Amino acid sequence: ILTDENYVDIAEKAILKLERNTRNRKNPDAFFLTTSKLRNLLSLTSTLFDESKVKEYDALLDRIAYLRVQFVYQAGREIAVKDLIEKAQILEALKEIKDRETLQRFCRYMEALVAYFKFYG
Amino acid sequence: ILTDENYVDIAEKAILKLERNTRNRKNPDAFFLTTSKLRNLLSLTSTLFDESKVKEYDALLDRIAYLRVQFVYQAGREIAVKDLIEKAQILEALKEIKDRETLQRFCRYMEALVAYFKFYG
Amino acid sequence: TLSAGIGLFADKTPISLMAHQTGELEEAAKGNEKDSISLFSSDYTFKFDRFITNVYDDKLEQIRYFFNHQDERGKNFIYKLIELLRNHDRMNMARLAYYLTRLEELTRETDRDKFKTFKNLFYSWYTNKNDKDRKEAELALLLYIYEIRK
Amino acid sequence: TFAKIKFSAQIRLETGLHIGGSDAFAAIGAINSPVIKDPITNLPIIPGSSLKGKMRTLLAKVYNEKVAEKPSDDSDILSRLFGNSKDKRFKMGRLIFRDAFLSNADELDSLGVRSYTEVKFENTIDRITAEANPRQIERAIRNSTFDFELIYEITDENENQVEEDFKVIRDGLKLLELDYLGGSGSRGYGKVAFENLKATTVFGNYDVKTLNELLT
Amino acid sequence: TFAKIKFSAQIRLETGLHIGGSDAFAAIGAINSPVIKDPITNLPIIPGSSLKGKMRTLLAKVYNESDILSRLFGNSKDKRFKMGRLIFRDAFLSNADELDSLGVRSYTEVKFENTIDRITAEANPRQIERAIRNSTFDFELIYEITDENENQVEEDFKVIRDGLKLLELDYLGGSGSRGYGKVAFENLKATTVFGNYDVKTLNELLT
Amino acid sequence: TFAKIKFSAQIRLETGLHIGGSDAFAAIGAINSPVIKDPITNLPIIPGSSLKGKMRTLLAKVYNEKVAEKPSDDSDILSRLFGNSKDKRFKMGRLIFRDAFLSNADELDSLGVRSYTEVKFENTIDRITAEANPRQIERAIRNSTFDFELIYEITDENENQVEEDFKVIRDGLKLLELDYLGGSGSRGYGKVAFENLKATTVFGNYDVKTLNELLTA
Amino acid sequence: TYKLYIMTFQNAHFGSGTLDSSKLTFSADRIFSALVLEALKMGKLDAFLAEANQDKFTLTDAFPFQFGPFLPKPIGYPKHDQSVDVKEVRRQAKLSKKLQFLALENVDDYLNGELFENEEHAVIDTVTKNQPHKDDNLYQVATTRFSNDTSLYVIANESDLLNELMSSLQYSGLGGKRSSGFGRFELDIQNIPLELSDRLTKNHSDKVMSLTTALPVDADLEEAMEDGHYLLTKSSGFAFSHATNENYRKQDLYKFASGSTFSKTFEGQIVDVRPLDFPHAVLNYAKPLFFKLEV
Repeated sequence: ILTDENYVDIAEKAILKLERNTRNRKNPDAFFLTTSKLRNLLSLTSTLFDESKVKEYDALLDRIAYLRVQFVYQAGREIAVKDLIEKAQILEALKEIKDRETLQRFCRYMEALVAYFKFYG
Repeated sequence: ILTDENYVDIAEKAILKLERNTRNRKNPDAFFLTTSKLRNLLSLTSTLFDESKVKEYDALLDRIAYLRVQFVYQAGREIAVKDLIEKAQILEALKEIKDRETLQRFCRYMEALVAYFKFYG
Repeated sequence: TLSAGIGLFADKTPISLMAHQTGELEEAAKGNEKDSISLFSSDYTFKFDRFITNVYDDKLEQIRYFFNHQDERGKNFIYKLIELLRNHDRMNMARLAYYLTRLEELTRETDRDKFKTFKNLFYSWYTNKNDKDRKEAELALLLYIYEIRK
Repeated sequence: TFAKIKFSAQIRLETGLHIGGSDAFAAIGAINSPVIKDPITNLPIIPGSSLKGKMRTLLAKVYNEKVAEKPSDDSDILSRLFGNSKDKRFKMGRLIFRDAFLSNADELDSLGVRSYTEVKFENTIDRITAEANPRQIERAIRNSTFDFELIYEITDENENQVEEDFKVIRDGLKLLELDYLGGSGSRGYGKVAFENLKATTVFGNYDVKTLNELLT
Repeated sequence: TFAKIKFSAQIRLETGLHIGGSDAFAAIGAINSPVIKDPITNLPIIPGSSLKGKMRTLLAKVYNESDILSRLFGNSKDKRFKMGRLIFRDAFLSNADELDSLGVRSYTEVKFENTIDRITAEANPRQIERAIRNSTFDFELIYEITDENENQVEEDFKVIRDGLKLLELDYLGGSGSRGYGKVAFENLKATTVFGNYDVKTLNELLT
Repeated sequence: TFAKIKFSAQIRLETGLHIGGSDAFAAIGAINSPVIKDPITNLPIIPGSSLKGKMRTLLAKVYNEKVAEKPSDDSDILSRLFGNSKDKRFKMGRLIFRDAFLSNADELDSLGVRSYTEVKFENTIDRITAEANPRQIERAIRNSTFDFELIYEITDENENQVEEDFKVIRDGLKLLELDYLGGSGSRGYGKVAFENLKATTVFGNYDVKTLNELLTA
Repeated sequence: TYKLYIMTFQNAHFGSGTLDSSKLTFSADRIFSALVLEALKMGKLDAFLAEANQDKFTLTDAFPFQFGPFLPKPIGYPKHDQSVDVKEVRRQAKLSKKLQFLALENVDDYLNGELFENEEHAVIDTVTKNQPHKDDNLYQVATTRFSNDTSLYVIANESDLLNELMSSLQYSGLGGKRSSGFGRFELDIQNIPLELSDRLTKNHSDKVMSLTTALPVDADLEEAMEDGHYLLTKSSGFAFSHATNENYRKQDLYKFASGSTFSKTFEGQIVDVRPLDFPHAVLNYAKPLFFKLEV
């Protein structure tokens, strides 16, 4: 769960709580998770963060159902994204949308994950 | 039957309700159903999920009739796919298309089956 | 201690419009607690004990030390910082942390330490969460764009 | 006498519009250049100000002898149609460009259109080092129609200039169909098309059907 | 007889407004032209003088060469017609609740806008703040019936009717040749409070 | 004087092109690199931004005596045609590359074509372990054609620069025949034949009969 | 003396000499000059002016009504009853120097001595109007913009001819740029609280406070200067008239001010401040309705 006053500090903690490549000491403490696998997840939510402005919530609930498809599917492919949806409680937060203002809160929550990931290494 | 707010949670339950290889304890609780037999089913629907965007529904109703052919035919060959179309109510949902927005809802329903199958083992 | 209020006004504006709003800033700076300067507007009401030693001589010196020893980060980089400094929700802390770290690698690799000793020193007074180190950074960037206006 | 007439034309699009709006610090994966919109309905708007600025600077290349350095240095034909802040006479004169407000909202939605704004993805390649720098700019879709109207007032201060101002206006709408009307238009966008022009007097008494042949 | 009939209407903004006023501080990023507002509620207002001068210059082009504008708007000279019989009030933005039910962020949109030089081809960006489309403001207009009057009362009614059609054909704001106007008067009714004057036949002159 | 002329030319495809589109909600087991499309007809579009982006970068090797490293370091023959942002008199710049739309939607329906966008599976093969990595990219089809509009301004500065600029425009269009309009290009995906190069006037007065001799040379 | 006439403005311009200024309240002289300019155009002024010269009727200037009628600050009545911490008690005499209005719930504590940090009524704006395309066309108009519950309440004689006039001032408006959107109110006649009508005297010889601007009769002005503590405020301006075609000037009546504390309360006038060689009179109402302090 994530409120408006904490969802960035939640996402700041989740990147720190995510593991790093403790071996392979060539620019070490780098993540197993990569930037391009992370931007494939935000490419789902960023096209809903701007159709939340335009459209109703009553038309977006077909793709909001589809975000549980592909956040599961991207987690099944690579084990690094598998850890992201566990640490950042994404599959818990995605089942809790129910209106426009949480859809925009979750889609800003994914942007906070990308921001601190780019920040911390 | 499947609405927009449940068809992923239906497909999440259907993979869990599907049986596993209870014997042969070499990475156990694996499915009798395999990935490659499952991706042969989605290869039918994925080429309609992107011609639903382009074309009318009035031209796709020849291949939507053909999905009842081959979901039956793939079920007749291997008994593992036979259980998939029973647990995941696919033959019930395939007879209920009637427009573009359910065709895309069913074709996203098949992707939810592939997603959780890759997720759960 | 004294108190002041400074107001920018355009050319050719009347002095009665000019002398009145400056009086509005003086009586606003009397009500900070008592000892304050009120730059340009009632919401830049800083203490003098952190306007000279922080804004006018410390932060404005370091901003001017950066933006003259480079040709890359122009006014557009400065202007997008002002929006980030002015709104300041919890989400703009992340968006600022992403915005500086993009440009840390976008620059040419000779002066990458100059930007990194700037951005980690700019992000330092963005997340202080006492408001006394942040509104100064906004007023320091107003006094820099006003000095480089063509 | 005093009269105001009205040019109810219908701005179609081809190679859809991008009239930029809030170019502020947007979200991270979001649109890097959003179009200007309505707060009520969030639909695209061609504002009347982007029509008026494009229509001057195209008619400034045609109806000016001396090359103007500033909009206060037009001819007597533009400064009275498009207003001038340095003439004693030509302040507040002859044209009111109203905004455009997306007439075929139902016609587009009967077709396969999901959103009234397309977002084309787009980049640029550095010439040495061949690095890409992508952008997502928003864009009104191709087959929109926008309600376009003018107000041409006749303030009894010309008494003969009425019939030759529309020769400039119809020429000005011929140039926007050849130029681009707003935004990043030398890379494709814009390309408006004015349809179904009809001059009809709303106040006053001026014969428009003798003039409606100039609009054809 | 003595009466004070008023013209209650609901105004409506088919485009934005921009009625400026005091210009405090530009502040770089901050609005380059803040619209006039109600300094208690911080809602956009339409001041009555901005209505009163706007509908008299429009009627100056219609009824000019005076005498029928003087009695309806006053005159500093001409001892007959000081305080000329129309007493306006400022608009109050009635639907501050109906807009929020339609779904809206703030009542005043910010329009970005620029200015391109003819030779340098370099821009010059404004931020013209507007008050958003289809807001409604409370519009009321006290016309005064007096002992001197009721000879020309009917003929003032054919002016204030025409003095509201022209606002529906002009802009009522600032920067009107660039949009920012197109105002419309709906439910324009002529009630009578504090008087005895039959307002029936006037109400069909309005519709 | 002022005149605007128009290059009504016609792109013909050969081994038709990919021009990317993100389409995040595309599918899972289908197209993960869609072609950009007209959102009302869903037809393949050649936008003008990728037509103009080639003709500065293809003509940077011909009409730059000094290597660029940026736009607005070009050599004033590209700048007056395309435009700069750090020059003064060449910012708006003598070329409005209008987008090109799929013209022969009926000729393709006359032949045996189901969909206007063929989908190709492409399989990055790892050169150790031989293990695959398929992708399904989407491209326009082989004998598609496009209405290619291009508008040229002639202000009160083109004294005799009209002919000098048209030596350049028929140096960038006959060089896109040797290059690939974006996409992948080094794997097919680009070759085009600009049919029916035909100038005409749309505004002003300018004699174009001396122009239709080097366009069709 | 009788019922107080609560009036809710929400936009008003009140004078103070210039156009760039707008005082909060308006005083007795303005509202009375509004009634005579109202009763003239009803053709009803001679019933009012025959009433306007009687001991029966009173009239009082405006005071803020914030869920209770308020009062002026007595002029110097609080006494100097503490040579401790001069650094801040002089600052206390800065905020308690522009206060000028006290609530009736605690006006007795003010005479007894209490700080009473001032509340806010109608933050004064100053909007810069214009006239388009003229020479010298930028005037500036101040504006009292009232704080969502504050009304003004003249306190007068409950007279049916007075209520017929002041139900039409709802639609002509008080104050400044009326016929431009200022001063239009809605009257609401209420009743007086019992401890306020207890002390609305007019002829009680004690330490008595005024509640309106009053120029005394010359037999009383000698002795009222002795123990009084007053302000003077310069009532002047141009005389509004339908019978000149020329804007003349009133003859500059220097009055007292509401809040002037006094002893042996005097009787006032209706001061004909007409200019020289002028057809009608300019009344300029000045007679006191007092307020006892300790009784």
